[PDB]
Amino acid sequence: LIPTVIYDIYSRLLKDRIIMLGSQIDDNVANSIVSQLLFLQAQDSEKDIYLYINSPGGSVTAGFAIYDTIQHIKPDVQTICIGMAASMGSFLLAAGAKGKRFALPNAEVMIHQPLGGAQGQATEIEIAANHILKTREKLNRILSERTGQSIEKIQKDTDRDNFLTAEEAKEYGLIDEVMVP
Amino acid sequence: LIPTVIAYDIYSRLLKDRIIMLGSQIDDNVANSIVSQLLFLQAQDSEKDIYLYINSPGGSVTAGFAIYDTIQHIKPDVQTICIGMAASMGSFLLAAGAKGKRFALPNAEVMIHQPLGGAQGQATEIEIAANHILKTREKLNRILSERTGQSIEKIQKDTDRDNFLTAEEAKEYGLIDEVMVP
Amino acid sequence: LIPTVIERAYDIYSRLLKDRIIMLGSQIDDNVANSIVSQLLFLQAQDSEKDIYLYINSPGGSVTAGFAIYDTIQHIKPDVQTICIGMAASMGSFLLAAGAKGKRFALPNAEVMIHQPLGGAQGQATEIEIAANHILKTREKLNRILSERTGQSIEKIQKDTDRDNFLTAEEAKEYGLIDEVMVP
Amino acid sequence: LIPTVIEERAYDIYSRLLKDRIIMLGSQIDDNVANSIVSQLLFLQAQDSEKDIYLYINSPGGSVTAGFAIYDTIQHIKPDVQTICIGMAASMGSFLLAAGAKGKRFALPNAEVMIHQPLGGAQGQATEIEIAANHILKTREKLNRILSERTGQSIEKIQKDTDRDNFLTAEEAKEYGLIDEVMVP
Amino acid sequence: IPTVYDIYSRLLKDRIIMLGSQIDDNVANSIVSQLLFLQAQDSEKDIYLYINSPGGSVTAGFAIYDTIQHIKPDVQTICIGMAASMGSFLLAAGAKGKRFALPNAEVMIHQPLGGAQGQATEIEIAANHILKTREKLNRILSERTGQSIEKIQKDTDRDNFLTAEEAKEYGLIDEVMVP
Amino acid sequence: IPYDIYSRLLKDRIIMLGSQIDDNVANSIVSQLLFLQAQDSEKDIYLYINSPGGSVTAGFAIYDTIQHIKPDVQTICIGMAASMGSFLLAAGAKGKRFALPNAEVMIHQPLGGAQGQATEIEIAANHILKTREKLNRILSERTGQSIEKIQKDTDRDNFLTAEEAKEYGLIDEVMVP
Amino acid sequence: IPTVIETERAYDIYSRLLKDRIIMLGSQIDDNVANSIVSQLLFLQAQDSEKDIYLYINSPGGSVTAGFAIYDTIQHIKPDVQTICIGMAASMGSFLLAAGAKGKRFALPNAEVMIHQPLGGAQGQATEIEIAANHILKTREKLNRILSERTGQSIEKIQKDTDRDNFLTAEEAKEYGLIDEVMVP
Amino acid sequence: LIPTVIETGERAYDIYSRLLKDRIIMLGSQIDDNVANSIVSQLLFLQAQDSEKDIYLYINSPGGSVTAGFAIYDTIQHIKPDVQTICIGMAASMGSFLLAAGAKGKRFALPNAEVMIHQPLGGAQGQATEIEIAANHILKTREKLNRILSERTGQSIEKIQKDTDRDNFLTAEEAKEYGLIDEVMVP
Amino acid sequence: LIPTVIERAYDIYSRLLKDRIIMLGSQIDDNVANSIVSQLLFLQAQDSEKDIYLYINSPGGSVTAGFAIYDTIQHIKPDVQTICIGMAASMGSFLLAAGAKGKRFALPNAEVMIHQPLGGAQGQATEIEIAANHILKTREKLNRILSERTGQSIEKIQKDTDRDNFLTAEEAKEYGLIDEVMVPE
Ligand SMILES: CC[C@H](C)[C@H]1C(=O)N([C@H](C)c2cccc3ccccc23)C[C@@H]2N(C(=O)NCCCC(F)(F)F)CCC(=O)N12
Ligand SMILES: CC[C@H](C)[C@H]1C(=O)N([C@H](C)c2cccc3ccccc23)C[C@@H]2N(C(=O)NCCCC(F)(F)F)CCC(=O)N12
Ligand SMILES: CC[C@H](C)[C@H]1C(=O)N([C@H](C)c2cccc3ccccc23)C[C@@H]2N(C(=O)NCCCC(F)(F)F)CCC(=O)N12
Ligand SMILES: CC[C@H](C)[C@H]1C(=O)N([C@H](C)c2cccc3ccccc23)C[C@@H]2N(C(=O)NCCCC(F)(F)F)CCC(=O)N12
Ligand SMILES: CC[C@H](C)[C@H]1C(=O)N([C@H](C)c2cccc3ccccc23)C[C@@H]2N(C(=O)NCCCC(F)(F)F)CCC(=O)N12
Ligand SMILES: CC[C@H](C)[C@H]1C(=O)N([C@H](C)c2cccc3ccccc23)C[C@@H]2N(C(=O)NCCCC(F)(F)F)CCC(=O)N12
Ligand SMILES: [Mg+2]
Ligand SMILES: [Mg+2]
Ligand SMILES: [Mg+2]
Ligand SMILES: [Mg+2]
Ligand SMILES: [Mg+2]
Ligand SMILES: [Mg+2]
Ligand SMILES: [Mg+2]
Ligand SMILES: [Mg+2]
Ligand SMILES: [Mg+2]
Ligand SMILES: [Mg+2]
Repeated sequence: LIPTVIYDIYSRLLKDRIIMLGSQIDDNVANSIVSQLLFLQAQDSEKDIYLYINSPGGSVTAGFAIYDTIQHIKPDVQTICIGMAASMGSFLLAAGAKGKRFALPNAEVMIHQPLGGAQGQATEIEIAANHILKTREKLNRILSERTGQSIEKIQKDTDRDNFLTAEEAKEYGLIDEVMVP
Repeated sequence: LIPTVIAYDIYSRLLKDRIIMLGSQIDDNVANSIVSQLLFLQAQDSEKDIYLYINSPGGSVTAGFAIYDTIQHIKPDVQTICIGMAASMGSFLLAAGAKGKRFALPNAEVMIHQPLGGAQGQATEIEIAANHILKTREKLNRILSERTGQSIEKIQKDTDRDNFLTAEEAKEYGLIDEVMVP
Repeated sequence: LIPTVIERAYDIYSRLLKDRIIMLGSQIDDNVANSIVSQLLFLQAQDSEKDIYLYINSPGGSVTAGFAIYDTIQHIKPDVQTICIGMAASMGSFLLAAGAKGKRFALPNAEVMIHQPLGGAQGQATEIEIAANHILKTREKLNRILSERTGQSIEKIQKDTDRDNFLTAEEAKEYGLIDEVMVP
Repeated sequence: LIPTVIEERAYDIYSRLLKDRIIMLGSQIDDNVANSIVSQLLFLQAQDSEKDIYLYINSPGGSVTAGFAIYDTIQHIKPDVQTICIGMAASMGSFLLAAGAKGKRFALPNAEVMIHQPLGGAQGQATEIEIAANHILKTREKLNRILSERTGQSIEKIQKDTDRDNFLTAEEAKEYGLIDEVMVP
Repeated sequence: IPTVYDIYSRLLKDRIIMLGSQIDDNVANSIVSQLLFLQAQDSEKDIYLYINSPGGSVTAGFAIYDTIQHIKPDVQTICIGMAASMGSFLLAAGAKGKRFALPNAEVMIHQPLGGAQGQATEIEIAANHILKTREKLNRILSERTGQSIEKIQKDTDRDNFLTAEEAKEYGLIDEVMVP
Repeated sequence: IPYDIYSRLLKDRIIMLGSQIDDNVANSIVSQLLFLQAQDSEKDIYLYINSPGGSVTAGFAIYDTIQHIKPDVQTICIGMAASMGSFLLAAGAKGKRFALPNAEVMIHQPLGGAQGQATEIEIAANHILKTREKLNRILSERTGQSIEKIQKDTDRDNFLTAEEAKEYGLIDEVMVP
Repeated sequence: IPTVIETERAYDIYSRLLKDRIIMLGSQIDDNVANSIVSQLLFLQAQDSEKDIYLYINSPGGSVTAGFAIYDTIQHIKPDVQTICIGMAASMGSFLLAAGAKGKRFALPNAEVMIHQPLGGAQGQATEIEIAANHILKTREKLNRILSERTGQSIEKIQKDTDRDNFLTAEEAKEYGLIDEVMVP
Repeated sequence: LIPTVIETGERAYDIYSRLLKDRIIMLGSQIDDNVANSIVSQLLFLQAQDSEKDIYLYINSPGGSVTAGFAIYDTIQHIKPDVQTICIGMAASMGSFLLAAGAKGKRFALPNAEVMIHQPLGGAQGQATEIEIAANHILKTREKLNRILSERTGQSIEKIQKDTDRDNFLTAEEAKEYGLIDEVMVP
Repeated sequence: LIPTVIERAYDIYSRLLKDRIIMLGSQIDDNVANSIVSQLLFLQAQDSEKDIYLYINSPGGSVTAGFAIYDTIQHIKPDVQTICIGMAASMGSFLLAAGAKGKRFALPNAEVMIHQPLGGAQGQATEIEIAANHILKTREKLNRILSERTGQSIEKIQKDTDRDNFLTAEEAKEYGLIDEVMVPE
């Protein structure tokens, strides 16, 4: 079900510097998106890139592969939330170039604390706990820098699933504008 | 770039610019592909740098060594860049890049730990498997010592359990040379 | 399908236990060992001098469970006769050899098999090492005791248990695993 | 549905038969079944070392070593063990049928007797496969020798006749020497 | 299963055996044991074998059959519900003149079922065996019914369902018991 | 199960058919009927029926045993009698077939299956059609309804109230409190 | 599996290597893999009967008969087949490593070589088990004889050294005669 | 992982298609109806391209369906070109039957190739008369196989019957001595 | 693994279709019938007078799918030759017999099997009756057509298809299912 134009549709959008993050974030998705960002910078280091985000989130490290690549490259990466940006999806939405982070009016943004698991000996559980707590501090610190909210507020607001409308995401500082029709 | 995902594909397009993407678990298929890419790139140009991007949770030690030995065998320098995560054999390969040209992005995670395995059967079969995995660990630790400047004893202690490092800590450890700031 | 006998109602195994006969007729696991240990303890308390008879038809099983039985045999005062019927393999044959000296038997077509212990290990290199060291120590312990019980050297036992080694009743006697083959 | 009978002493039907020195081998032969039958034989000898025991056999066979537990116990005890094949005695079942006291091995007229070579398996290294092969071949020689002694047939004839599944009528089993008489009504 | 003795044990006290299931080795062993017990209790009084069974193992069925013929007491057979395959063979095996069915009971006769897998010569052995088994069954059925072996062969080629009255006409039973 | 309770009821000539009808259930109920007749050939027996039905031949084992024995067998539908269960409800002694007011009675044609060659399918079809004729004929005799009406009314699942079951002739009375 | 374009002729990476007479044995050896590698060898010799072929080996081994399909095709064709162990060559993988043209068998320094006896299975009648045992023993003799010829070690030493899993470093494989050189960086 | 090769007009072929261009057919799997249909089609194509040039049938196969095997067998005998057979790795059961079916003088094996012959395998379930029909059919199939093997090898039907009673493994050299092949190709 | 031939590029089956050869080499289901029907339609449109060749190696399958093929064969103008290679069973043998008169063949070792249709039915008595009537009518339809194609009576066809009936190529010719056995050049 992916149509061709005479390029598959996604390839055609990539030709106009549009990248589609339209799934769960895992290592494959991150590798693809990183590669696309790298390609687009090499084609033109000055023109904006557009990152569409409809994602329930996923791997934090995979998300950081994308995040760090966005910040590393020279072109501004605009982010546009369409449908849903949850968890690491909303983290990436907030990571777009300042002034160029958007959502459409009925798009949903969700923020929460990271999820994980650990099994085995007490000291193994301790290591996993310490690691996921450090990961949360890292996420919260960056979210604070990107939103203008304090680390303490971010901690409280991500304790449980916290659903935001597009307008609430703007007020929060996760995006800069809601794109009206 | 004919399709993003199935120089027709995005990875093939990057390979045209001497960029290899290690973006998965390391098994024999992945190693064979990466080895083949390294071999191809050396034949195209034996002097220009190659760039190995690493986002990997690790995997097979022997598959990892296929990649490792091919890197050291070819003439071109292979730069390594950790993005996202390099764990286990992934971090071993990160450390194996050309000296001075091993990088991580600031929020990338590096994890080191001892090798994992199994053994089943008779006592003497278990012994053989134990001796083999212990020798494999010594080989890994010795090479990691040479690549990082850390002692074998420190590497042994620090890999006893899962040990997570920030990019900056990986630099201090000697696993990479520089953190690439924006 | 375990039948009853009346003389007071007893299942057949309970009836044999009344005459100091214990039946080891399965794989050796912790349940079986606990039952057999309990039976040995009961019989010693009933009479600390009269012989006990341990029937063995077993493919072996857990080494530690086997040692629960082994140590209980050696600990109690009564002699425990061992009789191999059908098969005694692995820890089964170890228990056969552990019966009171002069009172270890097999019937003529019974099979005895000796081999090295089996096991497994999964996880980190150091975990595999610990498991390997443990199973090697367990083998040394087994071999040392088998040497003491058979009169064979530790070196011969090591060589003869490297692979599955099947013995006839008569060969088991020649080896020193039993004292006599019971002819009809 | 195993019924009870009351003599008030209550017995399941098999226990009631055991009181009259009748043992029922009515299933596949495994270690549990052998242990039970061995225990019954031992009990009956202790009750009476001179009166006959009756071993009913309706069995497709099973474990050879379990079968030998039963076989050796039969030969070891003092009482004669009569064997009666009812329904089917196959493989180790027919071996046990042939092992009853000479002159006291029977089948009912429509009972089926089947003889064949032992079955097994082996997995692993070449030398492990070799050990398993040598073992099962020795087991077959042991079975065939005893069958020769019990039937009066040569080892060579037994080898040939057990190469594949060989089904015998009760009358053919008698002619073969596996049993002594067919019990007519 | 209610108590009074469980109900089946209570019936066994009056020389009634209930074959109310598929015939396998367990069922045969139980029924054989019951027949043996009842003969020892009284070698002259009739036994009653109730049959509601879809059939099952031929060799298990023959364990029961041969035990019936071996013992001294007459074994009456009564088909209630269904007697199919080896069930109907056992119905026909009751003492002559004392084989019954209730009016709505169903009797079914058919050829034996089986399987064979492996080498050509193994398939041949299995085929020869099941054909011999069918000849043995048909011969005995002929003796018990008065029908020819050829008629039995033809009539058992496929599933053949009989009413109680048809079973009587066939010679599988002697009488239909009217209320 | 808390004599267990069912055994206690059997002592007062009450049999409980409280499940699907299969060969085990039929064998038990047949045995109970036989026992009760031998205890007393003249006193009524009471057959409680709460059953979704089941095997037709098993049902007929019960049916024929009821008609064969001397004592009257009263039937009482409590909860549900469907298919073969409603057939057995209708088989109780005339004048002594009951249901409680909220009990459900369901009648329908027999269900079955056939697989294999065309001639095997034909044999199975002929057999189940003959079985249906047998059931319908007996139901006609027990209810007073014609075979044609029974055929039409059992074509699909047909649920009846206790009162409708009485009007149909499947039972004689609805027991009011 | 990435593509490479020549300016547009498209090759996957393995096809591109095959253009330079490089065959990649990078998996378990089964019939599919053997058929592919045999076909590649046949193609390569037809293209050029004199230029060397390069067989990369990173394999845990697999089917013996599939391995022999590859082995016999290597020896049959005119071009020398160089072997290079990268990562691991175990079992039939190490047999194929040793089968490369004399003087042209290599490993990279951290590559692992493992040798052991063949593995198998057998189930069924005693005589079937015997046939399977005889077959796997003959297969082992065949493997060991060829390994002796290729390494210079005696058949007796090969038998002893393959009794259990025997892991060798690249340097030890050279000393053993399984390869001719370790390629140092 | 089936590789591509590009000829110099340029043409792209998978490796098997490239071999087919030189009249080489690869029987490299279990023999079922799909495999037989493909091989039959290849034989038919090659005969139409050239009715006189030899065809080469590579055999590495554990065997499989007898009727599928006979589809291949009969097509080999029907076409005009000689079909050479070469056993590489293993030819077992119907695989070894097809090996023996190659043109006389042009049946080969490489030295370490394994050849196995045995009686056909099957199954039957159901009524006694159904089992009988299946038994008769598989016995007739065995007679047919054995008769043809006798004609192809020069061995008697009686010897073939005895030698295929159980799994019988042959070296390439033993297969030649048996008459299943004509030559072992030595390096 | 369906190979390519270059004139554009054709898979092997497409190449044969260019020469008016259709390969029925599987179980007959709706997909297979649709493909074969489409091929027949294509070939008639290409040339309404030249023969078509239908190779048949099939265990049979769906009767209605088989009739899709059958009716399309009879509807089109070109003669459709049928050639049985390997096996034609059930609906496969029905289609073999449906080829143009005088142009139905089998190779000498090909197997032909005829039997009655198979099916199933579940549910209410009247549903079972409907399914039984339907499959019986389907059998009458098949037998009538087979009678017309073979020259055998409907009564003989009924008797001969009661159970699985295996025919040699020569027996199929004698029966009238085919016209000739193609013997080797
Ligand atoms: C055949 C037995 C011969 C009379 C003898 C013997 O060989 N064994 C051996 C040691 C034995 C032990 C355990 C299980 C056996 C099973 C079969 C044969 C001998 C067994 C035990 C046996 N003993 C008993 O049989 N005691 C009576 C037990 C009665 C009952 F419990 F009901 F079984 C101990 C004294 C003895 O002389 N023997
Ligand atoms: C019908 C039996 C004929 C009178 C005879 C006989 O043939 N057998 C054979 C050998 C036999 C043994 C075991 C199981 C049998 C089952 C069915 C038929 C004979 C069987 C044993 C049988 N015996 C008994 O039946 N003893 C009483 C047991 C009664 C109870 F235990 F309650 F079942 C021993 C004395 C004897 O004369 N016979
Ligand atoms: C009023 C005709 C009856 C019932 C008659 C009869 O027909 N049968 C037949 C043969 C029978 C046997 C087995 C199961 C039966 C089930 C239902 C009906 C008859 C059955 C058995 C029945 N018999 C008994 O009922 N004995 C009393 C003990 C019964 C119990 F309490 F259950 F133990 C034996 C002889 C007899 O006269 N009949
Ligand atoms: C690093 C390679 C060194 C320069 C050398 C070598 O060591 N090998 C070995 C034998 C080799 C073979 C097969 C796979 C290998 C993989 C990694 C390293 C060496 C390999 C073969 C290798 N050769 C090539 O690399 N040819 C060009 C292949 C181009 C393309 F196909 F695109 F990859 C042959 C001539 C040679 O000098 N070498
Ligand atoms: C140059 C000696 C060979 C190797 C010789 C040979 O032994 N075989 C045998 C019969 C053969 C057939 C099929 C597959 C084989 C695979 C491996 C070895 C021999 C094979 C056929 C082989 N032939 C070819 O190699 N033709 C060219 C192949 C081109 C391409 F398709 F590209 F692979 C036919 C002429 C011939 O002399 N031989
Ligand atoms: C045998 C066909 C007879 C000549 C005729 C016909 O009966 N049909 C019917 C309606 C038809 C339609 C769709 C599928 C059919 C499949 C089999 C037979 C008839 C079919 C349509 C069919 N038509 C075509 O066959 N057109 C050319 C075919 C194109 C291609 F297949 F690609 F080559 C349209 C006009 C016409 O004359 N007919
Ligand atoms: Mg940027
Ligand atoms: Mg380098
Ligand atoms: Mg003691
Ligand atoms: Mg005795
Ligand atoms: Mg009698
Ligand atoms: Mg009444
Ligand atoms: Mg060569
Ligand atoms: Mg070593
Ligand atoms: Mg030819
Ligand atoms: Mg036409």
